[PDB]
Amino acid sequence: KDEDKDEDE
Amino acid sequence: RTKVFVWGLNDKDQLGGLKGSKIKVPSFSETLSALNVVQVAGGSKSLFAVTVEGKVYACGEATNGRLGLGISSGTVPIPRQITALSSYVVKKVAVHSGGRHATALTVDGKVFSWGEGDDGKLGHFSRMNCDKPRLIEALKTKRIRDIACGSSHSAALTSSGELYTWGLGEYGRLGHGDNTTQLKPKMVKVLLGHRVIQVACGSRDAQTLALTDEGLVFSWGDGDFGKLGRGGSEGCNIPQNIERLNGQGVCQIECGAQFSLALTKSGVVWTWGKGDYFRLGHGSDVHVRKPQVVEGLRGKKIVHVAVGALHCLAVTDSGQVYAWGDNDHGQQGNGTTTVNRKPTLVQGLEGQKITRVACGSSHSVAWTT
Repeated sequence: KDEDKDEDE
Repeated sequence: RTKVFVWGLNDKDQLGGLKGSKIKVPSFSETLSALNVVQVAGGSKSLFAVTVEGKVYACGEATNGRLGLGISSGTVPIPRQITALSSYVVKKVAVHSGGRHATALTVDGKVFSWGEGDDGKLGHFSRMNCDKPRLIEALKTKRIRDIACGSSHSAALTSSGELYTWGLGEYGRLGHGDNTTQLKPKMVKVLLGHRVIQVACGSRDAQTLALTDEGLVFSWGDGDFGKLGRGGSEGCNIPQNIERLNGQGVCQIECGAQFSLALTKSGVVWTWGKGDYFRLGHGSDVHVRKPQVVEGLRGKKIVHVAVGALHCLAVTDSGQVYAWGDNDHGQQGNGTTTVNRKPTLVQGLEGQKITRVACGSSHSVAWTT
């Protein structure tokens, strides 16, 4: 959805 | 001795040597506190620290060379010194919270760049990546006072008051009256006659803010979510005054991810822009298209602010740190992952008289002096 959002590993 | 605290996302060890991936409570960085820092700066899953000696240390994700350590793949889990800059006293390092390039300004006015070179954001008449820093030659005859970096464009302003922008031109973030990508730093002719004293740059479809020594705030670039602050959502490629902030005595400006923040000399914080995920601190996730005072801090004299991608951190005159916004990675520092819809006092920093905060994409820094 929101592109400016980091993701975790 | 400057105690440094970190919290937020740590999947690429961008916090600098802590175990776990969602540090949900501020945590004492043995590695950074030891550096004795004057500035910390947060980029996309990256941390940078400028020491009292003038040295620069980086850590976190190394992709696209964003750290300047000569490598351009992997992670650097312990802060390591950017060797290319050891002969120069670095004053400030500029990096956007979701950026993959940075710039560093030295005390003698020199400016270096490194990282992702797309759209010519590094300033070298080219779109090459720089795995190590490199002196921006086109600014050598200009005493530079401050620097800023978005995700796709970069800025620098001189001691005489002139603002330079370069990088991705699209949506008019450079402020030159077209949308032409500039590979060299170019003077914003519209703002001549004003003594520009700060500038901030956004990411993705970016906005850009500027501040003159008369307290006038200019904005331009892409205008989605009314982050230009002048209502509605129409972009422009010529600086326009944000009339609301006039006479308000704004002294710091910043650009998060699709939103804008200004802090006044009287300690008021104004935010506007994209509302989603409560990044504005107004209790709701609606967009705010003209600058609004953060009511959740009325009567608390904020003396420093920092914006990440989806969170902000404010510091009171009495060393307290508030936060608001997104918390998928603990960056709020309230011990949970629950969102802070309004400014919430940060846990576990009591007795630490915090003076400066800085943010990255999903991480937060508080430190002292």
